[PDB]
Amino acid sequence: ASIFRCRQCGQTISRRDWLLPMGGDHEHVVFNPAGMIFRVWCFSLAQGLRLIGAPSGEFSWFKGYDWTIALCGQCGSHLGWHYEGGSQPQTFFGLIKDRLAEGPA
Ligand SMILES: [Zn+2]
Repeated sequence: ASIFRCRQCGQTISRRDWLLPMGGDHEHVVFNPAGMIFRVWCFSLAQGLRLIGAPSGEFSWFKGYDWTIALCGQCGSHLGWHYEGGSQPQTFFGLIKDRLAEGPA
């Protein structure tokens, strides 16, 4: 249980070593304006994603950061968001925990 893959197709996405405790915790539970709840895990790094559109500040869950939707680069599953435009760190990924599968490297 050391890397995270896309639950839908198996694309390699991130690693447990890359987990990032933003504000004290790598886990943040959030809702969007449609009332969907997401359990977001913050990672310093990820791969195999495809970032869509240009960054937006609207309704950002992390103060000072602008977000872009992150899809799985292989299957197009919505895996979370890439955050940028902030400070310490300038950028990071917030990935939806239950859309990943964890397993050996
Ligand atoms: Zn996928």
